[PDB]
Amino acid sequence: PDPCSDENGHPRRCIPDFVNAAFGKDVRVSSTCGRPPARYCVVSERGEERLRSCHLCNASDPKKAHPPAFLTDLNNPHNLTCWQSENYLQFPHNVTLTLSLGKKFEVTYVSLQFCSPRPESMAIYKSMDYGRTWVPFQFYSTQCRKMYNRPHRAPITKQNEQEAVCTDSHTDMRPLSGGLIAFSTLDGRPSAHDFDNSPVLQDWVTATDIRVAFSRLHTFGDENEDDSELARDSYFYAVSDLQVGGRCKCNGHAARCVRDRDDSLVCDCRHNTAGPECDRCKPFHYDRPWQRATAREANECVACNCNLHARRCRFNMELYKLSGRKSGGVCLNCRHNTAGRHCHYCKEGYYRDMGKPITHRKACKACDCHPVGAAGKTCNQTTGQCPCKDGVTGITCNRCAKGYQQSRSPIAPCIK
Amino acid sequence: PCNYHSYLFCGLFGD
Amino acid sequence: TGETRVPEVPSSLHVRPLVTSIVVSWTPPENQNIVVRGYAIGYGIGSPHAQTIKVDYKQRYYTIENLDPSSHYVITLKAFNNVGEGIPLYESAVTRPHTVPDPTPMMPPVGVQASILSHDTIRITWADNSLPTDSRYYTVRWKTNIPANTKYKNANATTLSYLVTGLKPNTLYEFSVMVTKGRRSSTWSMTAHGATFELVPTSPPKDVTVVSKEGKPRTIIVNWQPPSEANGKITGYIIYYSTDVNAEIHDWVIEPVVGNRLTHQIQELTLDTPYYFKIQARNSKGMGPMSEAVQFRTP
Ligand SMILES: O=S(=O)(O)OC[C@H]1O[C@@](COS(=O)(=O)O)(O[C@H]2O[C@H](COS(=O)(=O)O)[C@@H](OS(=O)(=O)O)[C@H](OS(=O)(=O)O)[C@H]2OS(=O)(=O)O)[C@@H](OS(=O)(=O)O)[C@@H]1OS(=O)(=O)O
Ligand SMILES: O=S(=O)(O)OC[C@H]1O[C@@](COS(=O)(=O)O)(O[C@H]2O[C@H](COS(=O)(=O)O)[C@@H](OS(=O)(=O)O)[C@H](OS(=O)(=O)O)[C@H]2OS(=O)(=O)O)[C@@H](OS(=O)(=O)O)[C@@H]1OS(=O)(=O)O
Ligand SMILES: O=S(=O)(O)OC[C@H]1O[C@@](COS(=O)(=O)O)(O[C@H]2O[C@H](COS(=O)(=O)O)[C@@H](OS(=O)(=O)O)[C@H](OS(=O)(=O)O)[C@H]2OS(=O)(=O)O)[C@@H](OS(=O)(=O)O)[C@@H]1OS(=O)(=O)O
Ligand SMILES: O=S(=O)(O)OC[C@H]1O[C@@](COS(=O)(=O)O)(O[C@H]2O[C@H](COS(=O)(=O)O)[C@@H](OS(=O)(=O)O)[C@H](OS(=O)(=O)O)[C@H]2OS(=O)(=O)O)[C@@H](OS(=O)(=O)O)[C@@H]1OS(=O)(=O)O
Ligand SMILES: *[C@@H]1O[C@H](CO)[C@@H](O)[C@H](O)[C@H]1NC(C)=O
Ligand SMILES: *[C@@H]1O[C@H](CO)[C@@H](O)[C@H](O)[C@H]1NC(C)=O
Ligand SMILES: *[C@@H]1O[C@H](CO)[C@@H](O)[C@H](O)[C@H]1NC(C)=O
Ligand SMILES: *[C@@H]1O[C@H](CO)[C@@H](O)[C@H](O)[C@H]1NC(C)=O
Ligand SMILES: [Ca+2]
Repeated sequence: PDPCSDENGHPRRCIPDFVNAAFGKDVRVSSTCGRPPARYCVVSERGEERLRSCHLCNASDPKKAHPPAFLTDLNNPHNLTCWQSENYLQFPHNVTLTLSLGKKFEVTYVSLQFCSPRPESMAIYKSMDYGRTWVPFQFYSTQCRKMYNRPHRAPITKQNEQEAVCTDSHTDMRPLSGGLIAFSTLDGRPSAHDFDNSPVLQDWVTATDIRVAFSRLHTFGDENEDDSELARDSYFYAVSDLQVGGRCKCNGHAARCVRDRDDSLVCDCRHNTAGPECDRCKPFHYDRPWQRATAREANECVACNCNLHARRCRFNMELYKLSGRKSGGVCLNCRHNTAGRHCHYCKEGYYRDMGKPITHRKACKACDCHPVGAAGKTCNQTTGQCPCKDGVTGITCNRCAKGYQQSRSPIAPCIK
Repeated sequence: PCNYHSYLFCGLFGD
Repeated sequence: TGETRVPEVPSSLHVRPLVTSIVVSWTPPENQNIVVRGYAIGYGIGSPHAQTIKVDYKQRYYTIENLDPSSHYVITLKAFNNVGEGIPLYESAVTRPHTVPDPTPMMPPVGVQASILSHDTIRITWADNSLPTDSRYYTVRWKTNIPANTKYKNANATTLSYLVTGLKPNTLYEFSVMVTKGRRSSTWSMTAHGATFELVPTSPPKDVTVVSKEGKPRTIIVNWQPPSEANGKITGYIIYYSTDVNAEIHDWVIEPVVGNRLTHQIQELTLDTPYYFKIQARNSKGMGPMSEAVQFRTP
């Protein structure tokens, strides 16, 4: 049943399903009609003539209101529902929409379906932190230079793909209703084809919050005429559908994002990993340095082996380098009188008991080498023989050999 | 013909 | 049956990307109380908004045709009735690149022979059985194992022979040739090995280290390494040692050794005298150049 497990049961890359992260989520907007209730006018073009139909926006009445909840609700072509900004909030004044996902998402697109005509100037912003600092994502304007201080129709540079680009595309006043602006995060980016191996673009698609700012709106130039009321009431920002598409950032180690004990969206990490985005590795699995999963290689986090003598292991870069990029996990504070990186042998002054396996508690017996008999403390690990001096027959160098008598000298314990 | 007819180890690694 | 509400979100969605098409498969929603008239497939690069295909409720699978080769499409599935369109189900896929069928290769050149002329020049001669007009050109490649992880040097030739220049002396090289007519081209010919002629060394021995031996201070060991430009098989080494540097080679005592050994113990050395050292390499063609003297005093 598990997508992380293969047909035999081997590890494989895990990707969460493609979702519209915006759907059903609360969006904070700067303006909404109805408080106090004001009149708005819908403009419609047919042939060479323009027609205007004026309606009222009442926040209290459900059929007359246009709340920010109408951006994120289900989009129905038969019954469209759009949010509407306050009348005539033209440049310098702007209308912004902040969306908080509350987790790192690998954004593929950011789309907006408009009820009113598309803006003359719009910008998409993202947040790496959970709303502290903002970095631009994409700009849309007639004058990229004068409005957003970016080159107009700039081609995507290989040198900086992590930079927001400005275009005059999708800014046209026509269609006056139903206009769409869909931003493709990996569009035109030269190394987008090799995304799995490109961390530069992997960071570019990452966002925790999305902010869309409407800076300048399209106008006919009739607002400055004798009658300002009728004209200024027919210019506003209205959006029916806001879609932020993309998968949950889990670095290829999770198939789904689940809400935890503190009601926070987190990846359900696999391949022996842990973290909100599976960026780090589960304790006692530091045998290999952390690496993001690819299509060909699963890049699972390798478990430590201490032969059940140590509870904590640490990663050594030098040992990983000396192993030829194979393993670098060294066990910490080896118990039951054992030593070594993988805690596989008995420490100096101890020997292995052959009757019981290495995983057992009593795997290493004490090597009781005589202080005057034996030369050294460290003995034979497989047989349990102390390094005897003057050919001592003792197992722990305790008894003199045949014909040999015990001596007063500490250098020569037995004399023939 | 050209072949040999206990092995001792020697190691060297930097700090 | 039930048109009082908008259809429920579909249960499953599965894509299968091909070279120019995407096989889409789905399953209707779990709830049957709300009637469903059909399915709406929404595809496109980056966003699913590009194009929309509406199908009947009976349909369970659909292959999206006429697509770009290596593009990343986002497919969206909606369940629709008379009241409207339901909650969408999203999935993304990257189409497989357009594979071009490879041409049937040509016959490679035969009779490839390496003829060593000098220490830096080897001429390569090859034949062609295909030749009984054409604009076919031959390509030559060569590589030495030192330095490590180096690549083959390529050179184009229109005639049946090529003169290789800029080679190192006394070093084994591998040679092979290929024929290229156009989109059709033959693989590399049988590897022919050519070893360059030996030459007089052009570089002196590097890393000259002199140190006082612990035990018998009257004896001091000299350590040297072979030079980079050996230009052949080294047969011997000449060590020079004297108290004065300004004096010519004729004044300095000659101490030659064997080539297979890079160490030599010097016995009976004078006390409170500053010793200077110079080492040279021996070859079949000539002798290695002189090296810079090193300072070492005795107590
Ligand atoms: O000039 S009017 O007679 O249209 O005066 C405005 C009031 O008309 C409504 C009700 O329609 S009416 O009975 O024909 O007058 O208009 C609004 O609703 C209709 C649909 O009719 S229905 O009776 O509610 O079922 C919409 O028409 S249509 O788009 O379906 O063709 C109107 O849309 S529009 O003005 O043509 O763009 C719609 O008008 S509005 O967007 O609300 O302004 C009443 O509105 S209602 O309460 O929402 O139904 C108006 O009365 S009100 O007291 O000002 O609210
Ligand atoms: O018309 S505006 O008042 O909006 O100002 C025009 C400014 O655009 C430039 C370049 O802007 S910027 O590089 O982004 O700062 O026009 C010049 O560059 C663009 C882009 O270059 S390129 O050749 O396309 O790669 C050219 O546009 S385009 O042809 O590519 O579409 C301009 O050529 S053209 O007028 O469109 O035919 C090009 O103008 S020019 O041939 O260099 O004269 C700036 O011009 S520039 O400073 O002379 O390079 C203008 O900025 S300025 O401060 O008003 O000078
Ligand atoms: O040029 S090489 O093909 O030999 O590769 C060396 C480049 O690898 C980096 C980073 O690449 S990464 O590992 O993919 O993130 O350095 C690091 O990796 C190598 C492994 O190379 S190997 O051929 O597989 O063995 C380590 O070298 S080694 O100890 O295994 O010989 C590096 O160790 S060290 O810096 O030499 O001490 C290791 O560096 S580090 O632990 O990340 O610091 C690149 O180095 S980097 O730019 O400093 O990160 C190497 O690129 S380079 O252009 O050769 O400088
Ligand atoms: O339609 S067919 O009758 O021709 O059947 C083809 C089915 O085989 C797959 C899956 O094979 S499997 O995952 O090995 O079980 O084809 C793919 O086969 C391997 C994947 O191997 S791997 O071990 O999972 O890595 C890949 O080829 S290769 O690159 O290793 O040479 C291809 O997948 S991928 O491009 O890496 O994603 C793919 O081969 S295809 O190149 O010609 O065959 C299934 O294709 S798939 O849906 O695209 O993954 C086919 O399954 S199906 O049920 O018939 O649809
Ligand atoms: C419509 O607006 C008026 C403004 O005075 C308000 O009193 C009224 O309650 C609103 N309509 C509804 C149904 O709430
Ligand atoms: C239909 O559209 C109107 C627009 O004001 C909205 O009040 C209503 O809730 C919509 N109904 C559904 C089911 O979306
Ligand atoms: C929008 O207006 C606010 C002030 O209301 C300002 O801080 C911001 O810089 C303006 N521009 C954008 C693109 O948000
Ligand atoms: C050989 O000729 C081809 C075609 O002109 C060219 O692509 C290639 O680089 C040439 N190689 C050399 C070393 O001249
Ligand atoms: Ca809506």
